[PDB]
Amino acid sequence: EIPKEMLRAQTNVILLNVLKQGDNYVYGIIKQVKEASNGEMELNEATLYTIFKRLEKDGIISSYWGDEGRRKYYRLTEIGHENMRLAFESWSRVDKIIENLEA
Amino acid sequence: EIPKEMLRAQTNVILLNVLKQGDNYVYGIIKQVKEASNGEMELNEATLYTIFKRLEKDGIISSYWGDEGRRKYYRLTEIGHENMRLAFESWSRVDKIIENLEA
Ligand SMILES: CCOc1ccc(-c2nc3ccc(-c4nc5ccc(N6CCN(C)CC6)cc5[nH]4)cc3[nH]2)cc1
Repeated sequence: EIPKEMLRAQTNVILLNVLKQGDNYVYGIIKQVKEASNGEMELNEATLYTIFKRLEKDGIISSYWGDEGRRKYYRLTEIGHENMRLAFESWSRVDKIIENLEA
Repeated sequence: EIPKEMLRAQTNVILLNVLKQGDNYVYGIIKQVKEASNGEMELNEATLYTIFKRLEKDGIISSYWGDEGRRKYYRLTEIGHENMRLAFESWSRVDKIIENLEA
Protein backbone atom coordinates (compact mmCIF):
# COMPACT_ATOMS: atom_id res chain seq x y z
CA GLU A 1 0.00 0.00 0.00
CA ILE A 2 2.78 2.42 -0.99
CA PRO A 3 1.22 5.11 -3.24
CA LYS A 4 2.21 4.89 -6.91
CA GLU A 5 3.32 8.53 -6.70
CA MET A 6 5.66 7.70 -3.78
CA LEU A 7 7.29 4.85 -5.77
CA ARG A 8 7.72 7.27 -8.65
CA ALA A 9 9.30 9.78 -6.25
CA GLN A 10 11.69 7.13 -4.89
CA THR A 11 12.72 6.14 -8.41
CA ASN A 12 13.35 9.83 -9.21
CA VAL A 13 15.45 10.28 -6.09
CA ILE A 14 17.53 7.21 -6.93
CA LEU A 15 18.16 8.33 -10.52
CA LEU A 16 19.04 11.90 -9.42
CA ASN A 17 21.56 10.38 -7.02
CA VAL A 18 23.14 8.41 -9.80
CA LEU A 19 23.58 11.71 -11.64
CA LYS A 20 24.84 13.37 -8.45
CA GLN A 21 27.70 10.83 -8.47
CA GLY A 22 28.61 11.88 -12.04
CA ASP A 23 27.25 12.70 -15.51
CA ASN A 24 26.15 9.46 -17.06
CA TYR A 25 24.58 7.86 -20.13
CA VAL A 26 21.47 5.66 -20.13
CA TYR A 27 23.04 2.19 -20.04
CA GLY A 28 25.53 3.33 -17.35
CA ILE A 29 22.70 4.66 -15.16
CA ILE A 30 20.56 1.55 -15.63
CA LYS A 31 23.49 -0.73 -14.81
CA GLN A 32 24.36 1.36 -11.75
CA VAL A 33 20.77 1.34 -10.41
CA LYS A 34 20.53 -2.45 -10.94
CA GLU A 35 23.74 -3.15 -9.02
CA ALA A 36 23.10 -0.60 -6.23
CA SER A 37 19.56 -2.03 -5.74
CA ASN A 38 20.83 -5.66 -5.73
CA GLY A 39 18.82 -6.44 -8.86
CA GLU A 40 15.66 -5.10 -7.24
CA MET A 41 15.48 -2.17 -9.62
CA GLU A 42 15.89 -2.99 -13.29
CA LEU A 43 14.68 -0.03 -15.38
CA ASN A 44 14.18 -0.15 -19.07
CA GLU A 45 15.54 2.53 -21.37
CA ALA A 46 12.04 3.74 -22.32
CA THR A 47 11.16 4.23 -18.65
CA LEU A 48 14.21 6.45 -18.16
CA TYR A 49 13.30 8.55 -21.19
CA THR A 50 9.83 9.20 -19.84
CA ILE A 51 11.31 10.17 -16.45
CA PHE A 52 14.20 12.28 -17.90
CA LYS A 53 12.00 14.17 -20.40
CA ARG A 54 9.99 15.48 -17.46
CA LEU A 55 13.09 16.19 -15.24
CA GLU A 56 14.63 18.06 -18.14
CA LYS A 57 11.44 20.03 -18.85
CA ASP A 58 11.56 20.94 -15.14
CA GLY A 59 15.13 22.18 -15.43
CA ILE A 60 16.42 19.50 -13.02
CA ILE A 61 18.74 17.70 -15.49
CA SER A 62 20.07 18.38 -19.00
CA SER A 63 21.90 16.38 -21.67
CA TYR A 64 24.83 16.79 -24.03
CA TRP A 65 27.01 14.67 -26.31
CA GLY A 66 30.14 12.83 -25.16
CA ASP A 67 33.04 11.90 -27.48
CA GLU A 68 35.14 9.14 -29.06
CA GLY A 69 30.25 7.08 -31.88
CA ARG A 70 29.22 9.70 -29.31
CA ARG A 71 27.04 8.91 -26.26
CA LYS A 72 24.45 11.16 -24.74
CA TYR A 73 25.21 12.23 -21.18
CA TYR A 74 22.75 13.41 -18.65
CA ARG A 75 23.81 15.95 -16.12
CA LEU A 76 22.17 17.22 -12.91
CA THR A 77 21.74 21.00 -13.29
CA GLU A 78 22.78 23.55 -10.67
CA ILE A 79 19.05 24.08 -9.96
CA GLY A 80 18.77 20.28 -9.84
CA HIS A 81 21.56 20.09 -7.21
CA GLU A 82 20.00 22.84 -5.10
CA ASN A 83 16.53 21.22 -5.08
CA MET A 84 18.09 17.94 -3.98
CA ARG A 85 20.08 19.77 -1.31
CA LEU A 86 16.98 21.51 0.07
CA ALA A 87 14.88 18.32 -0.08
CA PHE A 88 17.66 16.41 1.68
CA GLU A 89 18.15 19.17 4.26
CA SER A 90 14.45 19.46 5.07
CA TRP A 91 13.89 15.69 5.35
CA SER A 92 16.94 15.36 7.67
CA ARG A 93 15.36 17.99 9.92
CA VAL A 94 12.12 15.99 9.84
CA ASP A 95 14.25 13.00 10.93
CA LYS A 96 15.78 15.06 13.74
CA ILE A 97 12.35 16.19 14.89
CA ILE A 98 11.05 12.57 14.97
CA GLU A 99 14.19 11.49 16.85
CA ASN A 100 13.33 14.19 19.41
CA LEU A 101 9.79 12.90 19.60
CA GLU A 102 11.28 9.46 20.34
CA ALA A 103 13.42 10.81 23.21
CA GLU B 1 12.53 26.02 -3.49
CA ILE B 2 11.00 23.13 -1.53
CA PRO B 3 7.62 22.30 -3.14
CA LYS B 4 4.58 23.29 -1.07
CA GLU B 5 3.36 19.69 -1.37
CA MET B 6 6.65 18.40 0.12
CA LEU B 7 6.33 20.76 3.13
CA ARG B 8 2.78 19.51 3.57
CA ALA B 9 4.06 15.92 3.41
CA GLN B 10 6.76 16.66 6.02
CA THR B 11 4.18 18.23 8.33
CA ASN B 12 1.97 15.14 7.90
CA VAL B 13 4.86 12.81 8.68
CA ILE B 14 5.72 14.76 11.82
CA LEU B 15 2.12 14.76 13.09
CA LEU B 16 1.70 11.03 12.35
CA ASN B 17 4.85 10.41 14.37
CA VAL B 18 3.44 12.32 17.29
CA LEU B 19 0.44 9.98 17.13
CA LYS B 20 2.75 6.97 16.73
CA GLN B 21 4.23 7.88 20.14
CA GLY B 22 0.72 7.80 21.68
CA ASP B 23 -2.91 8.87 21.24
CA ASN B 24 -3.06 12.58 21.82
CA TYR B 25 -5.34 15.63 21.89
CA VAL B 26 -4.83 18.81 19.85
CA TYR B 27 -3.03 21.01 22.39
CA GLY B 28 -0.78 18.08 23.41
CA ILE B 29 0.21 17.45 19.78
CA ILE B 30 0.83 21.13 19.06
CA LYS B 31 2.95 21.51 22.19
CA GLN B 32 4.91 18.36 21.34
CA VAL B 33 5.61 19.46 17.74
CA LYS B 34 6.72 22.91 18.96
CA GLU B 35 9.19 21.48 21.47
CA ALA B 36 10.49 18.68 19.20
CA SER B 37 11.05 21.24 16.38
CA ASN B 38 12.79 23.73 18.72
CA GLY B 39 10.05 26.30 18.14
CA GLU B 40 10.48 25.99 14.38
CA MET B 41 7.06 24.42 13.96
CA GLU B 42 4.20 26.16 15.72
CA LEU B 43 0.90 24.90 14.27
CA ASN B 44 -2.41 26.46 14.99
CA GLU B 45 -5.42 24.40 15.99
CA ALA B 46 -7.29 25.21 12.75
CA THR B 47 -4.34 23.94 10.69
CA LEU B 48 -4.43 20.61 12.51
CA TYR B 49 -8.16 20.25 11.92
CA THR B 50 -7.73 20.75 8.19
CA ILE B 51 -4.91 18.16 8.17
CA PHE B 52 -6.71 15.63 10.47
CA LYS B 53 -10.06 15.83 8.63
CA ARG B 54 -8.29 14.62 5.50
CA LEU B 55 -6.18 11.95 7.36
CA GLU B 56 -9.35 10.69 8.98
CA LYS B 57 -11.28 10.65 5.70
CA ASP B 58 -8.35 8.59 4.37
CA GLY B 59 -8.63 6.11 7.22
CA ILE B 60 -5.15 6.99 8.55
CA ILE B 61 -6.25 8.33 11.97
CA SER B 62 -9.49 8.37 13.99
CA SER B 63 -10.74 10.16 17.10
CA TYR B 64 -12.62 9.35 20.29
CA TRP B 65 -13.43 10.95 23.64
CA GLY B 66 -11.17 10.76 26.70
CA ASP B 67 -12.44 11.08 30.30
CA GLU B 68 -12.36 13.02 33.58
CA GLY B 69 -14.67 17.79 30.76
CA ARG B 70 -13.66 15.18 28.19
CA ARG B 71 -10.90 15.75 25.58
CA LYS B 72 -10.89 14.47 22.06
CA TYR B 73 -8.06 12.05 21.30
CA TYR B 74 -6.66 11.27 17.95
CA ARG B 75 -5.35 7.83 17.26
CA LEU B 76 -3.25 6.40 14.41
CA THR B 77 -5.28 3.54 12.87
CA GLU B 78 -3.90 0.08 12.14
CA ILE B 79 -4.02 1.00 8.43
CA GLY B 80 -2.32 4.26 9.41
CA HIS B 81 0.51 2.34 11.17
CA GLU B 82 0.98 -0.01 8.22
CA ASN B 83 1.21 2.83 5.66
CA MET B 84 3.82 4.54 7.82
CA ARG B 85 5.69 1.26 8.17
CA LEU B 86 5.74 0.67 4.40
CA ALA B 87 6.68 4.29 3.65
CA PHE B 88 9.46 4.10 6.24
CA GLU B 89 10.65 0.72 4.96
CA SER B 90 10.73 1.79 1.32
CA TRP B 91 12.52 5.10 2.00
CA SER B 92 15.15 3.29 4.13
CA ARG B 93 15.81 1.01 1.15
CA VAL B 94 16.14 4.10 -1.03
CA ASP B 95 18.70 5.33 1.54
CA LYS B 96 20.53 2.00 1.36
CA ILE B 97 20.59 2.14 -2.43
CA ILE B 98 22.03 5.70 -2.40
CA GLU B 99 24.61 4.63 0.20
CA ASN B 100 25.62 1.87 -2.25
CA LEU B 101 25.85 4.41 -5.03
CA GLU B 102 28.19 6.41 -2.77
CA ALA B 103 30.47 3.39 -2.18
C1 LIG C 1 14.68 17.02 -7.13
C2 LIG C 1 14.19 16.71 -5.71
O1 LIG C 1 15.20 15.95 -5.02
C3 LIG C 1 14.65 15.24 -3.99
C4 LIG C 1 15.46 14.53 -3.11
C5 LIG C 1 14.89 13.81 -2.06
C6 LIG C 1 13.49 13.80 -1.90
C7 LIG C 1 12.89 13.07 -0.86
N1 LIG C 1 13.54 12.43 0.12
C8 LIG C 1 12.63 11.87 0.91
C9 LIG C 1 12.75 11.10 2.06
C10 LIG C 1 11.60 10.63 2.69
C11 LIG C 1 10.33 10.92 2.17
C12 LIG C 1 9.21 10.44 2.86
N2 LIG C 1 9.25 9.59 3.90
C13 LIG C 1 8.00 9.38 4.31
C14 LIG C 1 7.47 8.59 5.34
C15 LIG C 1 6.08 8.56 5.55
C16 LIG C 1 5.23 9.30 4.73
N3 LIG C 1 3.89 9.29 4.96
C17 LIG C 1 3.26 7.96 4.87
C18 LIG C 1 1.77 8.07 5.29
N4 LIG C 1 1.06 9.08 4.46
C19 LIG C 1 -0.32 9.25 4.92
C20 LIG C 1 1.75 10.38 4.54
C21 LIG C 1 3.20 10.22 4.07
C22 LIG C 1 5.77 10.10 3.70
C23 LIG C 1 7.16 10.13 3.50
N5 LIG C 1 7.93 10.79 2.62
C24 LIG C 1 10.18 11.71 1.02
C25 LIG C 1 11.36 12.17 0.39
N6 LIG C 1 11.56 12.91 -0.70
C26 LIG C 1 12.69 14.49 -2.79
C27 LIG C 1 13.27 15.21 -3.84
